[PDB]
Amino acid sequence: RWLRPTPPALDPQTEPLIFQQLEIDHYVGPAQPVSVPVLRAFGVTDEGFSVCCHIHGFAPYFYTPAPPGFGPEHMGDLQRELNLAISRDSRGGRELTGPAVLAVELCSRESMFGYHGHGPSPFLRITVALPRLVAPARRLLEQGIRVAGLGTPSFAPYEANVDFEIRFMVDTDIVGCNWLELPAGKYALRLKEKATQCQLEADVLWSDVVSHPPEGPWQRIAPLRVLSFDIECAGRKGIFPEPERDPVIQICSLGLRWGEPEPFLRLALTLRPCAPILGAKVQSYEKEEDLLQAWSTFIRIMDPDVITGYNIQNFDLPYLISRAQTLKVQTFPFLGRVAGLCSNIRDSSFQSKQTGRRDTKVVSMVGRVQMDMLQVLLREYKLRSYTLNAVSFHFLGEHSIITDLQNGNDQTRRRLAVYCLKDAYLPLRLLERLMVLVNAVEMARVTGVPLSYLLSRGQQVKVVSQLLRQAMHEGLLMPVVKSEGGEDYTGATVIEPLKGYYDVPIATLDFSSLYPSIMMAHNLCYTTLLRPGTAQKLGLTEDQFIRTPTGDEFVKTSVRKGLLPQILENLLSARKRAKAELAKETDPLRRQVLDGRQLALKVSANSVYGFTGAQVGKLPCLEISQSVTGFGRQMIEKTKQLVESKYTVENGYSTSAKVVYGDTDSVMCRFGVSSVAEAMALGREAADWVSGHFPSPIRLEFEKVYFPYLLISKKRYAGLLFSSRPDAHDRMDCKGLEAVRRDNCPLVANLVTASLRRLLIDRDPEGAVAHAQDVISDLLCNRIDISQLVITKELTRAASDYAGKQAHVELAERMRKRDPGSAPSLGDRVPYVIISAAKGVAAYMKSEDPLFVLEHSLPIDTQYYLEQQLAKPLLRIFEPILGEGRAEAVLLRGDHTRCKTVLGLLAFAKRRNCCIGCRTVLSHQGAVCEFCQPRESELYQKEVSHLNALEERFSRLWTQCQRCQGSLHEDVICTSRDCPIFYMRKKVRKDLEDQEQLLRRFGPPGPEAW
Amino acid sequence: GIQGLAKLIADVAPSAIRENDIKSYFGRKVAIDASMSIYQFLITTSHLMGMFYRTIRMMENGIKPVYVFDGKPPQLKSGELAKRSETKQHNDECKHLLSLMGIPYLDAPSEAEASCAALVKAGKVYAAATEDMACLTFGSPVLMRHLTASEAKKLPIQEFHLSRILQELGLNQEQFVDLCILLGSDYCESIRGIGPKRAVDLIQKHKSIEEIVRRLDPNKYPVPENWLHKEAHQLFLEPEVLDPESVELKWSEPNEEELIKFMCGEKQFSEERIRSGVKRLSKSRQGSTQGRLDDFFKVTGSLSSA
Amino acid sequence: EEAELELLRQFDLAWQYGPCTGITRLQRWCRAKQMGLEPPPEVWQVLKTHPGDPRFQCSLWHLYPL
DNA sequence: CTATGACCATGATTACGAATTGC
DNA sequence: TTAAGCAATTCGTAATCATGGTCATAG
Ligand SMILES: Cc1cn([C@H]2C[C@H](O)[C@@H](COP(=O)(O)OP(=O)(O)OP(=O)(O)O)O2)c(=O)[nH]c1=O
Ligand code: SF4
Ligand SMILES: [Zn+2]
Repeated sequence: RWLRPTPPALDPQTEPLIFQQLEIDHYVGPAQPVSVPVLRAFGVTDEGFSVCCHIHGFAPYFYTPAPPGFGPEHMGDLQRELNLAISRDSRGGRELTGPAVLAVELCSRESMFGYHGHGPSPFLRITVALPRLVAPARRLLEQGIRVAGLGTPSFAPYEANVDFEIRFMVDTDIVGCNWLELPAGKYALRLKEKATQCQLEADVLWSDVVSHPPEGPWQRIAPLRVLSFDIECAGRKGIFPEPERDPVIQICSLGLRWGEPEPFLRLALTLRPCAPILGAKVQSYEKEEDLLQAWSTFIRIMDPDVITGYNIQNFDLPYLISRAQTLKVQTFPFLGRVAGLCSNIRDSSFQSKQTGRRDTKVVSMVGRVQMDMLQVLLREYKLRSYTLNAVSFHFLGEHSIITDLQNGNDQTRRRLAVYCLKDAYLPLRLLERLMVLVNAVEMARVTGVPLSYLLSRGQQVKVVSQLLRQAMHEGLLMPVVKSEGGEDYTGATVIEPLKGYYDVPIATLDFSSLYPSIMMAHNLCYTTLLRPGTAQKLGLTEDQFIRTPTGDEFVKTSVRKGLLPQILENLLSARKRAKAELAKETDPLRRQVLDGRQLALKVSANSVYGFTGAQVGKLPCLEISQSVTGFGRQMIEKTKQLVESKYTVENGYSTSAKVVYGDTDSVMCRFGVSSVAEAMALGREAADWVSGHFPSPIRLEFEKVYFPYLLISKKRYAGLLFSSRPDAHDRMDCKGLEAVRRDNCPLVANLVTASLRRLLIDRDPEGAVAHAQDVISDLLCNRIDISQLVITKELTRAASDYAGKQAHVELAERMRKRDPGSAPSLGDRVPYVIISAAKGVAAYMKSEDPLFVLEHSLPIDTQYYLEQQLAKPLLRIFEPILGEGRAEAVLLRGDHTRCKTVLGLLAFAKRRNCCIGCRTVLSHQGAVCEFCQPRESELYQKEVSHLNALEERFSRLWTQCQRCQGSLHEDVICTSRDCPIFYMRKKVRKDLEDQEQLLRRFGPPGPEAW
Repeated sequence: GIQGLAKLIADVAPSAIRENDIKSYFGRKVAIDASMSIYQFLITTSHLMGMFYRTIRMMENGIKPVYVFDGKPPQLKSGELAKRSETKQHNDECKHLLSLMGIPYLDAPSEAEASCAALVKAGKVYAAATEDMACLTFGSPVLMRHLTASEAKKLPIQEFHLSRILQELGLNQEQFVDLCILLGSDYCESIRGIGPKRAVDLIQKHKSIEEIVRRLDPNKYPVPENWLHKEAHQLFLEPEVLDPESVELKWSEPNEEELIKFMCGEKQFSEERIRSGVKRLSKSRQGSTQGRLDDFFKVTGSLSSA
Repeated sequence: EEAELELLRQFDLAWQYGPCTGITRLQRWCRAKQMGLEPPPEVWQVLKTHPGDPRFQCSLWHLYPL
């Protein structure tokens, strides 16, 4: 629809180009100037034109040591290494490499690993023509033949085999989303006859570019173009949609320029004639071929930078591609920027111990960038459900019906289009509100990796990139060590608690950035690790090296500076600047998203240390990891000895303090005073006192005062939070307990939060007992919503769940009769509830889908929920304040309340009536019993105040759907399984149905036909 | 050894392979390949540490070991490959830790593995313990794998019965030899043509490569350069091995001092352990037990349900 | 039949007769006739040549827990 | 028609894997 | 060709081991 502005008057012999790049690309090419791999770079100007840039003359290489013989110091054998062996038996050694310009170069460099000296050594630099020839050469120089005139006897290892685009960016100092400049007279626009579809197309040599480091005025962001879209399909009853039978009926698109607070384009393309919508364009077609063609032409002409959505990768784009393949439309799958290239669906998997394992499809688009917001949420955030409704409530606050809204009239289709446009608008709001893209651009500028790697890869490519960028400045080469496999080492210490309930303030002192500052201030690195022999026979121990608790020796900083101290120092300053910016916000959600930014930079700095100990990886050095955790243990026991030893009764102070807890970075010391001001004063004195026994940047700091405190086990405690004194209290802290885990029911987590509220804030155990009694009583009397009963568990890799029978695996692998095409896959979460049956050996035989127990009305196992979900967390919490008469107190508060329980063949009812007063079954329909007839005015009085309260609950719920829907004049259709509103509006109809019929036992209060 | 062999069997005659527990081997005398063994431990006191512990574990379970060394190597493929271009120190350091533990040892005339088989097929020992399926090729009836694995790696030992392999593949030893060659012998280049499973079939209706070649002949399945498909087929048959009867192995009693005075001392290593070790070795002095019915009744055959 | 089942499905979604997914089909037909909006005399003449069948005398979504 | 222990049936203890959170 | 680490607590299922109620038959 709307086009980009027109590039007026660029003349290359006088004017430069200044543009900001988004994507890079590799390309094997003809039309050479009179190398074959030429590079592509796509970007945008400071105004809004689209620029493609072709870069020429770059070829991959690596290094290898020159062996000590008469060969690789003699030029005849250098060019003979270039020369091929013409023998017949060298077909395995000069064919797959063959005649390639590997070349011969002599340079003086060093290896990374260890500390041998300040002296370098000769290495050979071996270029290669193509990037897809470094793999057979590696298969032909190490295990292949290297008998060539006795120049290089096998073997010499390969060093610095890295990726092509990463080697380009390490070479020329270009980072992700960078400002690039072509100077005047260096670039030719009309040398390249147009093979792509951008406006400006330059054709430059790889030594002409100028990279501007992002800082000062070069810290801006260009006006990018962002698209979001959503589709609709018309299915059958029960049957989930399939790309060979179910047509695509509506596509809806939103588009904006980045930096402007509203969109500028709003389009909706439908398949029958429709009705107009104010604010958007509407076009209609009588066939699906025109609809797919129209969308492909719009996406070529608008030419967006970024494409977003929600689950567009695994649902939307391959559905469109398969549907275009079935209907024989040849011109659809050309969505990219290159004019002669069609797109294809390709599977990929990712797995780690940090995010688990996920299997995704990818679809190829060259030039353009994809950001599915579902994958960003699934990677960064740990939530309970990952539906669009659930995250839109958590962050903002909100198939067979559609097939008859489309086979109807045109106002129904207009309603369908407004629904689809709201769906297509929600991920834009989430992208701009959560500060996604600004943090992605800052991550790519601090680490130096492209913008597509932050959605596909892990935390290794970034630390490899930063280490290579720091390695070119002193002249070192990296080695290739690979081992399967070493052993584990010893991790962190935890101090033994003094368990219980405390009501005198405890002050928390901890170290900030512990492991990066250990690695900084004792000069630990790959490049300064001293081997056990190379100290000998030199004897200089003092101020030349140090010794660690695991046992290594490491050189002092008066000889070398390591590489990991400098990378860590850069990351630490970036996080410090993020916190300094975060210290001046007032909005809460903005404060937590800047907390998210600084959390991400601290995770990056700690993953630098975790790179060293990963024995399945790219470069492990477990000696360093052992030295780190040994220093950690030594320093925390130093802290505990010092804190408990100095402030004592004989040293003039009030009370000898005693440490109650410590977990590898923090110390919770109990001081003795019950005044929060005096505890805060002595705690600040203690933190600042103890910090002066270390190198720098090692510092201990005061952080909080808990008052009161509740310590249950290791990694399980709770307390109340004081930041200042006249800032009285902030909130609770629930470390580890049953309120922050997601393996349980909402009922149990709510009861634990409410019990700690009534028990820590108001200090009333009697209201707490009465609360827990009411929860158990309302459980047994069958008046608890089934939202509070849903359990969710993650469906991981299928073989560990083959090894032992679980409940959620049994529910998932059991398909439905309605739909063998929508079922949980690997990596998602399965929700279930437990119904009552008589198979007590197996709780995996009583699990059912919440919607299935909704539509089929199966009962609930209240004894399962009473003794297996609720009871034992309560016995954790309520015991330490009292004795074991407290277990008997809650099991007796159960006992007064356990005696109140509410209740094929089911069709053959008799429906025996019963007396309302004393429950005696009898013949006839009158409500009262003959012995209990006098007390009938009181028994009518009783239960009409129950009908009165059910009437008041019907009306508050069924008009809330009208305000959440938007309209007051049309029907509600919302079966949202993540809304408490749904199925709480279903049971009050039946309560009212039952309670209205019980009062017609009594006669009518008058006539009605008068 | 032979390439992709284990998988081939596993995939076409699993009845010849069993996953037994190290304990079930109590009372068995086994022939080991010291060379490979010594190597396994390395991949420098390891060449003996493992040569220590492991042999103790092999003893503790009733298994009576006999380490074997190689002599003058023969014409192995990659072996004499660098010759196309033109030590025993930590080795014998083991031939010592053994007799000092009362454990036999034999100097094979060439390839131990062949010698091991030589024994096994003479009743002089139960099975041969290596990691290379070669032994099977050499005619050995029983081959045990993993018997030298770390106490940690809870891997069970893998047994192989030649007479069961030959059974399924319906082919004599020799016929089996050719298969190993076309499967990937470490003596001569295989034939780029045939695949693992493919190589079997051919041999099945062509009791020799000599007949397999003359058949398939296009430039679509060419036969190797200097193919010694013959020389090899011979080695696997009549190798160079010390006569079985030539000697009688006798497990002696370990000499605590003389040895511990040549270990924890001369090679420095935690005394407390190598002491309790020599102690344990001295305890487990035996293995043979419970006889089989085979030992007294000839096997009639097999009754197969209708 | 199979043409009479689309006429009723077309009467059920025309907005000028009312917002009807809680009641029967003939009750909505008589409600519009009282107010006399314009009920057509064909959605009546198939609700008379049938007995109490639940796929003629019921709204489209008379399943569906809404 | 009546003692005795052998036999079936039901409940208490231990072991280990899976899931998830704290540093 | 691809993947940052370790410590600790909780719960469910199958298997191991203890103990009583019938019963079956020798006295
Ligand atoms: C959270 C976390 C901690 N650690 C280690 C490194 C840390 O130095 C040590 C302390 O944990 P943390 O206190 O969580 O982190 P931190 O001390 O480094 O930073 P800050 O005080 O500002 O919050 O625990 C990891 O190795 N990986 C991790 O993911
Ligand atoms: S049931 Fe009602 S309140 Fe709940 S989400 Fe649906 S429309 Fe909104
Ligand atoms: Zn009564």
